Formats: sequence, structure tokens, C-alpha cells
Amino acid sequence: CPRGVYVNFYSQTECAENPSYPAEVARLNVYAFDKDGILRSANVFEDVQLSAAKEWLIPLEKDGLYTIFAWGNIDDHYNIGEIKIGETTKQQVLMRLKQDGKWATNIDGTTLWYATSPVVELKNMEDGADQYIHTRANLREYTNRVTVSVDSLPHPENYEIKLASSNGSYRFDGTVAKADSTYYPGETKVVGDSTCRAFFTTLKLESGHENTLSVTHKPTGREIFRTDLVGAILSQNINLRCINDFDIRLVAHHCNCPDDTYVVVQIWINGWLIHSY
Repeated sequence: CPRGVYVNFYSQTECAENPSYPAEVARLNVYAFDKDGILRSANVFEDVQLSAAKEWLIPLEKDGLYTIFAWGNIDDHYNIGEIKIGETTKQQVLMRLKQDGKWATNIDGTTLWYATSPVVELKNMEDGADQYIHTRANLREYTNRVTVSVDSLPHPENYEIKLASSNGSYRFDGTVAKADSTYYPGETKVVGDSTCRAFFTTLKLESGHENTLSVTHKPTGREIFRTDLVGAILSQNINLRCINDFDIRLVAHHCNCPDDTYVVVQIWINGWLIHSY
């Protein structure tokens, strides 16, 4: 007698009043872990079109409590670790962003999604126990698009914006695995006479590890600015658990000190003045 959980995938961010069903999610990796956090089921679905009334069957066999972990748009940008049924556990590393040294592969134009379903339960069918069961899971986007401008700066082509974060590795549950920091590829436009703009696509932005935004004078290598992006943020208005796009302005000014060097004296994020210096 065959058994399983039907799962419906939605996206409702917490600031959203109605659930969404993002077209951005094109494929799925859905795992089932049991009472012990051991992998019991591993499934892959291509051609995903999330919908209000669409479901996906997650095969199970033995009665019990299960939680489902779901990943959207797992790509060949990622090094996938061991996945072994009856062995692999919830907190092992599923995934590492592919890197070249400490530089991330460029993931602009990609979305990455995670959901945890509630705990569900296959009950003894020999007694009063349904069919298959059903549940829903909320896909939260883990990718973040971060635009940064450094303003009022002579020779803006001589400066480089960098974004480091220890956020390229994830456990089976959606949590960030500990790792060395990862630099993300900052594609650049000198936009103004005194302005330089960089665009980063990074993964999850949360406290608990390095999330360093920095500005460096390339010819000398002199880092003129460094701050923890998440820290700056959580100093809102700017709620990381509902948002995924970050327009950041860094206002530079000559230091007036005997270093004849520039410094950052204002950091704006999504239109809020976060810190003056």
C-alpha cells in the first residue's frame, strides 16, 4: 500500500497580506526527514509552475512524523553534497555555492528559494488513517540583489566595492552552514563624474556571521571603508525577512586629515540614513 504527502508551494513573505506563487521557481528539490532528522525521501521536480491549487506528491512509506524541506532553483552554480536515504541527516550540508578561491560564481539573474513545511503525520492506515496527507510550504527567497553606489569621489574608477559573506553553504533545513567568507562578483558602472555603482547577487543576509560591505582604493589597495551590512541594517523599515533588494548609497568625502584620503561619512539603505560618521 503506497503512501505520501501532497505538498502545495506558496510564497507569503510576512509583510504580505495574500500568498504569492512566484513564477521564478522553476524546479524543486524536496526532502523528507523523520522523527530522528534522518533522510527518508528525496525528490526532484523539473518544469515547476507554482500555483494555488497545484500539489506535488512526496513519497513516504513507514507511518510517523515527518518534516519536509524544499529548495527552489537548485542549479549547477552549487556543489551538492551527500544525499543518502536512511543515513543523511537534517543538519548536514546540502549545498555550497561554487567558488573560485574565495570568489563566488556569478549568480546574477538567479533566484534561490527555501521552505519548511509544518510537521505532518502518516497515521496507521490499518486504523482511521487517510489516504495520503496534505500540507503547504512557504518558499522564502534567499537570494538578495544589492546595489551599491559610492558618491562624490574623484576618480571613481579607482575604487572597488566588495561584498563578503559567509553565506554560501546551507544545511538541509534552510539554515546557513558555517564557512569561510565568500566574495561576490561586483559588476560595475562608473555612473557619475564622482559616482561608482556596483551590483551584487548574494545569498542569505542574516546576522550570525560576516556580512562585510567594503570600499577599497584599487591602485594602492587601501581599504577606505568597511562595515557589517546586516549590522548597519539592524540599527526598521528595513526588514530582512520581507525584503530582497537593497539600494545602498555611500557618501564619500575627503578626510580633511593629513592623509589626503577619502572616507565614507554617510551610509543610506533603501532611502533611510543609517549612519553618519
